[PDB]
Amino acid sequence: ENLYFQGDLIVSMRILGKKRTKTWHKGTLIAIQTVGPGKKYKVKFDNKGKSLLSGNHIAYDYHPPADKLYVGSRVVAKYKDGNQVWLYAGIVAETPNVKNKLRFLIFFDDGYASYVTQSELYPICRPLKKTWEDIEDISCRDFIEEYVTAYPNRPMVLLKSGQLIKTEWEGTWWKSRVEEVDGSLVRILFLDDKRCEWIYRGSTRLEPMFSM
Ligand SMILES: CS(=O)(=O)Nc1ccc(Cl)cc1
Repeated sequence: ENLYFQGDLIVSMRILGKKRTKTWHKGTLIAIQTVGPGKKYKVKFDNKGKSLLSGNHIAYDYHPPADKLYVGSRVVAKYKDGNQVWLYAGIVAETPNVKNKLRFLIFFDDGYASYVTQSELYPICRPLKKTWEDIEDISCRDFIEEYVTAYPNRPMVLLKSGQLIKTEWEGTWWKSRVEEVDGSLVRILFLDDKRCEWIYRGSTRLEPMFSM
């Protein structure tokens, strides 16, 4: 059937939708279709064509109220890629508190992690019951499921600037150094490559967590 209303969604609303590039972009909701128990959402993008999307691949174009966000909530967030910025999907790992300076910790679908503000987040419209189950990468999916279900039990390694450790990249262990700690994240310098990455302090990419 063709619908005009579904839950709190209305045809003609402005929305964010997931493109095939896996980045999210502004558009208009132009149709809502049912087939038995299933629902699809037709979006016309501003600088593009059209897609027919599942409800977990559209997001509201406003910032979620804080009382609506939990550990495990499915969100789109500001993602830094060199000097460019995109909107990319993730899971809320921490809500604002004193130890994190009142920020949200995000675990992105590709395995990166970052702290963001409320003004950098958007809520996915129709998340799955197990919110992690639409994460395509299997290693990322299983790690996030374990994290969200074990929370608040969160093993982490205690690290200090200048400490030498081994860190994983592309299947092998690399000599590295702790440059800085910011709440639950550590900035690691890969010593051969002379470039850095922010990594979650409970990540199994840190050799002391791999061991456990
Ligand atoms: C969720 S996170 O710690 O930022 N990244 C991550 C992703 C995948 C694995 Cl197997 C381990 C860690």
